[PDB]
Amino acid sequence: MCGTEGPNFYVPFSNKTGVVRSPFEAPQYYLAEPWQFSMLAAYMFLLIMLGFPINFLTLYVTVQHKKLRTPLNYILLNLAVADLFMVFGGFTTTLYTSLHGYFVFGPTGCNLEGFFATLGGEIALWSLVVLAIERYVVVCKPMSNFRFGENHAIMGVAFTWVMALACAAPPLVGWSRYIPEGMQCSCGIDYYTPHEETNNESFVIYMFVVHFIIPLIVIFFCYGQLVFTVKEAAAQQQESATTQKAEKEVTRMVIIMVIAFLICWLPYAGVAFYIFTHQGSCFGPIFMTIPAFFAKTSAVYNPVIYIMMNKQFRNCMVTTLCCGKN
Ligand SMILES: *[C@@H]1O[C@H](CO)[C@@H](O[C@@H]2O[C@H](CO)[C@@H](O[C@@H]3O[C@H](CO[C@H]4O[C@H](CO)[C@@H](O)[C@H](O)[C@@H]4O)[C@@H](O)[C@H](O[C@H]4O[C@H](CO)[C@@H](O)[C@H](O)[C@@H]4O)[C@@H]3O)[C@H](O)[C@H]2NC(C)=O)[C@H](O)[C@H]1NC(C)=O
Ligand SMILES: CC(C)[C@H](C(=O)N1CCC2(CC1)Oc1ccccc1O2)c1ccc(Cl)cc1
Ligand SMILES: CCCCCCCCO[C@@H]1O[C@H](CO)[C@@H](O)[C@H](O)[C@H]1O
Ligand SMILES: CCCCCCCCO[C@@H]1O[C@H](CO)[C@@H](O)[C@H](O)[C@H]1O
Ligand SMILES: CCCCCCCCO[C@@H]1O[C@H](CO)[C@@H](O)[C@H](O)[C@H]1O
Ligand SMILES: CCCCCCCCO[C@@H]1O[C@H](CO)[C@@H](O)[C@H](O)[C@H]1O
Ligand SMILES: *C(=O)CCCCCCCCCCCCCCC
Repeated sequence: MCGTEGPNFYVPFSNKTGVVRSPFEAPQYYLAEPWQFSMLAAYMFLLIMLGFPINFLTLYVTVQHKKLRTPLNYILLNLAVADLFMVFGGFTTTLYTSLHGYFVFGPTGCNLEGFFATLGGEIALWSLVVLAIERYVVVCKPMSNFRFGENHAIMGVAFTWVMALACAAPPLVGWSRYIPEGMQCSCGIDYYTPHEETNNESFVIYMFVVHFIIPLIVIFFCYGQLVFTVKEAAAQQQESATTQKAEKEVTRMVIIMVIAFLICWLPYAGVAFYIFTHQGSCFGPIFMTIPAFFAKTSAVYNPVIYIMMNKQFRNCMVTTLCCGKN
């Protein structure tokens, strides 16, 4: 008797006192004090105020600078759009619901907010996977007669949308489901109940294998091989101080990107490990949503790492912000 069940929700709070209410109807101030809902709102406001400008500016400077519109940069624009889906499908709705203390848009809005927020995060995840694959192909040259062009980059972008849809769409039609989660102000995949009517168990396995294990392996393999190839070529040209300088910065950047990916990935692994190692206590709204809570900031630091640290985008952003000068 850990929470309270109802049609389309699971409030992680016991109803022996009789105070639990539908998260679609009344504020959940027994899960958390009102000031903590306000802090959830303040957190959403921070993500909005940092997330929108950085990601919109990425799309904007690409319009003004011809040299950014190269096929290898298409996946980065896809990343920027995905973060905007998270900013407007998730953060802004959650800022609005948190100030009410519950999900005021009903079960239909729960599927909408759940779908688009899950879609945004999925497109971003697979954009990082596709970018790793593309860089591996260009550098390690595993295909002998291959040249990466416009059609290939479009293929990679469409691939992320397909992978994002095959995660975000099944809960709309009977495999798992979308319900309020955590403090019940935002909606997502039901990892919290074993709803047999929608076969939640098998969807969690499928999420774990395809959308969690595989992205980590691909990112690690591609960047591992890329670093190996680059170190290998630089070893054959140690008389070039710039070759060694480029090798050091490629390695340093791959380390930064892998560590950033692990900072978002490991919390899920730790919490899932705890849920399956102990598996004997009730998990409050906060605990099993802690990985999701901190993974939201990826809408801010991913464009910082993949775009603002790119030498091209940075100078074009400075030129755009400073009205064409400097
Ligand atoms: C967590 O647990 C709490 C406590 O159990 C639940 O809250 C209760 O929910 C029930 C509804 O399931 C509330 O029901 C009350 O009784 C009447 C319902 O209509 C009945 O009317 C008669 C009497 O039985 C019959 O025709 C028929 O059986 C109907 O089922 C209403 O009359 C009540 O309305 C209010 O006004 C009347 C006067 O009209 C007052 O006298 C009543 O006291 C009442 O306040 C009401 O609908 C019950 O009141 C709820 N209790 C509390 C404390 O809120 C939650 O549902 C549960 N949470 C979740 C998420 O499931
Ligand atoms: C993009 C999200 C839609 C998706 C996501 O939210 N989940 C999938 C992974 C998850 C938690 C739910 O599923 C799991 C199933 C079982 C065990 C652990 C699990 O972790 C995601 C989030 C962060 C990363 Cl890095 C990768 C994927
Ligand atoms: C951009 C920010 C918009 C915030 C809108 C917040 C509207 C809050 O609305 C309030 O919600 C309470 C439930 O907690 C109700 O009791 C109040 O009657 C209602 O006015
Ligand atoms: C390196 C990974 C970058 C993308 C991270 C995306 C994080 C998405 O996080 C997910 O968001 C959903 C909607 O809010 C929630 O329902 C899920 O519980 C949460 O894990
Ligand atoms: C998933 C891809 C991660 C690649 C991380 C590669 C980090 C390698 O980093 C390099 O390691 C060498 C020893 O192996 C050291 O001699 C170098 O100084 C160091 O730059
Ligand atoms: C670091 C301080 C605790 C952070 C974890 C707080 C967990 C509250 O749970 C939160 O509920 C919100 C409303 O549904 C969701 O939008 C968040 O994804 C979820 O983490
Ligand atoms: C190039 O940058 C020349 C233009 C001068 C811009 C300087 C002003 C930028 C200030 C950005 C920080 C805004 C802070 C708002 C905090 C709420």
